[PDB]
Amino acid sequence: SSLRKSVCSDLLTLFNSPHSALPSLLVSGMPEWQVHNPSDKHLQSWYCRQLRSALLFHEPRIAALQVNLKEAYCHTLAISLEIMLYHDDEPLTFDLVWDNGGWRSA
Amino acid sequence: QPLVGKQILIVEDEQVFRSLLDSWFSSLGATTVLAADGVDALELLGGFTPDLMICPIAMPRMNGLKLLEHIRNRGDQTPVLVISATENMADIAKALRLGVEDVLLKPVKDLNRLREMVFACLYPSMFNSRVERLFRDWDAMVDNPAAAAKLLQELQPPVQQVISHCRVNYRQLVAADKPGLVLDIAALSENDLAFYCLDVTRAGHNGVLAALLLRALFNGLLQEQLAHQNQRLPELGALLKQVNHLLRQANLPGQFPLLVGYYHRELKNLILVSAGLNATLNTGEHQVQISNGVPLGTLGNAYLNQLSQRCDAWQCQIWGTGGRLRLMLSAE
Repeated sequence: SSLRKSVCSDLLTLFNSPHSALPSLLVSGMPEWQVHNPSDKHLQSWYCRQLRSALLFHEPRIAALQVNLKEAYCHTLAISLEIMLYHDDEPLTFDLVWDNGGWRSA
Repeated sequence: QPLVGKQILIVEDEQVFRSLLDSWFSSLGATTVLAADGVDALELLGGFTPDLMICPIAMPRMNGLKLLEHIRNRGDQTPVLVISATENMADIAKALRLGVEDVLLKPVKDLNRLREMVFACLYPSMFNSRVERLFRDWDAMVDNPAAAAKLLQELQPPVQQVISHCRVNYRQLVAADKPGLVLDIAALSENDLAFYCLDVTRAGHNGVLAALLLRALFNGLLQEQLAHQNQRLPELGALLKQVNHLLRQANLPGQFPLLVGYYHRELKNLILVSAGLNATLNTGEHQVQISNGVPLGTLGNAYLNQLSQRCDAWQCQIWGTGGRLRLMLSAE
């Protein structure tokens, strides 16, 4: 649908455009921290909590959002967004991976 | 008002944000103490131990992490919520090591919308503050629909009571579910009151959870609104808009048919708004049938324009798919 396509493109822009509204802490900080520091369950749960809040803050079309860190990508930070949009009966899952600079739609 | 008897230390160098935080916590019933910076905060902690301190990281004279490490190194278990514009992950890691409720992140503009984030962050601890048993804290409620439901039933108002010089009576007229149509009525002062009716069957488990959260925060949301106007002129549609953002931020998706009402016993004004519920109001003047089939949780912006009707005594049938109740009010 035209709706599911525009939300996805604009999410991608939030994670990659260098002058995103999303806090820099969440776009680049956390990935660059995980390369130099041992992983911590409290930091990872923190990251998902605030990333979820920031996306809800900056994408009014999302009605529900769950943010999880994907396990199998141990070599780099990988994020799974489970979105529900207003006025669309069907969940949208968007998977993002950090590598070579920014984020990529898997 | 779930924070009555509790002390909040608000540490904030920016006057606009400090006044916002002051209003939010005062409206929930807390005693708020204000500090301009980290040294002022530390000096004030010399006299009392709050149930919560809120502070940023960057601020004059002493930063938030040095203040946190200072009170932790001294032995205090004081709950600390951090709200920061930092860009340094080392700050985050240091705060979480030291022990915080959370580190929330700020936006550039629009500090108003942090309210839902803050309340949704803190609401577990508010529910648990009345659990004073880890089979009965908030998480056990989230993970046990049966326990959640029966606690909600246990909290329904009595069928007959006196609120703000008004006799208020209600009665469930159908039994569609375990809890079905739920109700809460509260004084706002000695002369006015407010109430809401929520159908908890449209979102299932999230509906019960929404009802427990709304019972704790509904009064405070109205108090915050009345506090910023000279004449007590409630705007119930602004309440619906805020409740919708609150449930969204609290991760409670679904459909929430919700009717809100307000009544002033001297002015004789009854104000109603309905998102997703039907109502039939009978007074001496007219019979008034209100309907709206669009519940909360289905629109980004849940604002609606309210109805108002002067009257001395009234009765109101409210129904949705979840059931039907009759609410009655007359002068005491």
